Amino acid sequence: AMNILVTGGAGFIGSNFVHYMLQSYETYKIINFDALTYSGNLNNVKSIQDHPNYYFVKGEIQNGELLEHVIKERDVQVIVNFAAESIPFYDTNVIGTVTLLELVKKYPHIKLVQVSTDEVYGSLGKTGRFTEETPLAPNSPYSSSKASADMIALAYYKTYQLPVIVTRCSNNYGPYQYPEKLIPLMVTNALEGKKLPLYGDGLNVRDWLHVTDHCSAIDVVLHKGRVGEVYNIGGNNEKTNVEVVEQIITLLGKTKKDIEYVTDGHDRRYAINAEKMKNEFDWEPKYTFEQGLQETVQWYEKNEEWWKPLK
Amino acid sequence: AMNILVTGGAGFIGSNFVHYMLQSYETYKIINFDALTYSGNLNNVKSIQDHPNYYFVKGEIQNGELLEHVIKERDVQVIVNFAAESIPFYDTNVIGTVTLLELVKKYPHIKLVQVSTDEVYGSLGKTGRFTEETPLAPNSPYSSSKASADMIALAYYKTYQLPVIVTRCSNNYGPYQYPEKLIPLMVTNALEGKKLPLYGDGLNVRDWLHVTDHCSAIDVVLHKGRVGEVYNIGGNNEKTNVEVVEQIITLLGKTKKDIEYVTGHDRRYAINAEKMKNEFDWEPKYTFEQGLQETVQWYEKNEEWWKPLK
Ligand SMILES: NC(=O)c1ccc[n+]([C@@H]2O[C@H](COP(=O)([O-])OP(=O)(O)OC[C@H]3O[C@@H](n4cnc5c(N)ncnc54)[C@H](O)[C@@H]3O)[C@@H](O)[C@H]2O)c1
Ligand SMILES: NC(=O)c1ccc[n+]([C@@H]2O[C@H](COP(=O)([O-])OP(=O)(O)OC[C@H]3O[C@@H](n4cnc5c(N)ncnc54)[C@H](O)[C@@H]3O)[C@@H](O)[C@H]2O)c1
Ligand SMILES: OC[C@H]1O[C@@](CO)(O[C@H]2O[C@H](CO)[C@@H](O)[C@H](O)[C@H]2O)[C@@H](O)[C@@H]1O
Ligand code: NI
Repeated sequence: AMNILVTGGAGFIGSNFVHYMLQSYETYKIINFDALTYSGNLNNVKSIQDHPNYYFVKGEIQNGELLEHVIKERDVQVIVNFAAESIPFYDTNVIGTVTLLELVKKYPHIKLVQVSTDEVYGSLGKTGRFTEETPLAPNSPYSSSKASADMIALAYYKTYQLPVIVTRCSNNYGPYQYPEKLIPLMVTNALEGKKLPLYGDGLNVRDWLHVTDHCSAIDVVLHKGRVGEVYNIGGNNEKTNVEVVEQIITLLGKTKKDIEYVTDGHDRRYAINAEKMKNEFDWEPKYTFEQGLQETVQWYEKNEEWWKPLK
Repeated sequence: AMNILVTGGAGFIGSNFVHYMLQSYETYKIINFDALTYSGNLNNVKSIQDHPNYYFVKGEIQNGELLEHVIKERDVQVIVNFAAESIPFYDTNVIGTVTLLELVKKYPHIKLVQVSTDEVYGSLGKTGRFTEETPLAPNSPYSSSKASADMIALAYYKTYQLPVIVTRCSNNYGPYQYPEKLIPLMVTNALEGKKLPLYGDGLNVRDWLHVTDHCSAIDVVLHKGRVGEVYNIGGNNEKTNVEVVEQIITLLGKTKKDIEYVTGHDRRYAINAEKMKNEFDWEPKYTFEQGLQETVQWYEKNEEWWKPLK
């Protein structure tokens, strides 16, 4: 029944989302629109590349002509914007978003889900959790670029009533995450017999959300989410980086002697309260961290062909 | 002693600032860097265009190569960024700011004062005033572009300790404001024997700051302002649009019979500037009654300036 444009769909979360939608909705058309930057990888999507309902488009979200063309042609009804970079950093994160908003402004029947991050709220103290009313206070170029796109997106809603929704999630983990990222780094280093580094003092705290739970959250927001709102999405947990490493160590029968301390800045604590998702759609994460972590570790053990070339 | 780059210096506030600094500091060099868009007007600065300490540069703040060149060459020490637009809207307001931050990152001795607006906080209810801890909640494309540049600017401070300061002020009024803007529109229409329009129901509330008080605030921040901080700047008043028109009407001996109703905009803006007060003992020197009167006179005396723009 629906046609969905997934920008950044060759990336980590994006690819996972593309798979999730195709498996969950046998009649939806999924258009993966991706610029294939360093973090974009077509291998993430090679299993469904010949699926009759999948379409790939190589391009930048800043390319309005191409976007219009794809939109008219595929009769697009929803746009989920995962496309982002981690100077043309702002071009993609801010200006790319603006380009999408202008398209929606011209085709106001098209719903836009701007996928954002909890880093937008800055760091928490020892206690407390972010809510959708927590004020924005980004500390990095990346998080500031992300917050900027959010505020701009919501201003388009308040100014022209465009069907725009913003989601803010905690740290994702799962299959297809590049090996530079914490969990894969720890796992793949362990598999390669290397030291497991901990930046800082290892006590930074994060809320770990399994990628597919993020995908199911977006699926809900996309379908039943109220236009103009923000929705925090989290894994209902909170872990120090060192706890995460210790769990990975145990899962691979390694010892703590493999850990090593290094220096770096990074925010001290992130933790998301997702009661709004819960109250409004009765949504909760399906995975516990213990369960997610284990499957993820296995995935990396079983997929050296995928991560070796990226390391 | 100092060399200051004023971006957007051919505009309303920018030009006023250029004049204010040249008159206040006989040994400072002021470099007006402006792209001369629709709202840029070299007549705003023609009286000081031959001043030995003034320099003009035509260019966009997105032009990093040009900026670097000007910086190296004029041995710039401070940058005050007034440049802004009211799609390449974001290019100038966000990306232009990023371009300036990158340059500061490369020349971290250069202080940057990012000039922002109270529209960044969104609208207030019936009571209360904005503080520097009021959360951001912009409602328009313009205010969202402005807030974006602020958050980005402060993130550069938190991430690399760059000497960046953000100021947020209320509605400016005064000499060299285009005749499309409320006060000039009312005044210039009255002078031309036209109806004085009130958009909406005339009850939108604003805090009116005289442009030279804004300039003096920036002068203080520039010199004594703490890096990484935000400073709210306001006129310590609050007026409905209709009150403003009534005052203009009495100042020109017109009657209310000249007002006319027409028809989105935020409901109420009001700034609390106690931080400026506590930290630098700064207050606006103008009262609205005083500022409004001088402004009205200015428009009466400068038809040569506003006629071509109307
Ligand atoms: N830990 C996390 O991964 C996390 C946390 C919170 C929020 N999210 C957010 O979700 C989104 C997806 O994150 P991710 O981890 O999949 O990152 P990723 O780096 O894997 O995804 C980026 C994808 O977008 C593509 N891309 C980059 N610039 C583009 C452009 N201008 N036009 C079109 N495509 C472009 C890349 O080629 C790649 O395919 C981001 O907006 C991110 O901020 C992620
Ligand atoms: N009531 C107000 O006017 C008010 C209130 C609060 C904050 N401010 C802020 O103060 C600043 C100046 O306001 P104003 O009303 O005096 O401005 P204005 O529109 O009169 O002046 C804008 C100036 O900037 C220049 N400019 C535009 N794009 C440029 C670019 N890419 N590169 C270089 N220069 C460029 C224009 O040529 C023009 O001379 C803005 O940043 C605005 O956001 C204004
Ligand atoms: O390296 C150029 C650099 O400057 C900018 C500023 O707008 O553009 C300049 O250079 C353009 C092409 O190189 C010219 O079209 C233009 O004259 C000039 O503004 C940036 O866009 C770019 O990063
Ligand atoms: Ni086509």
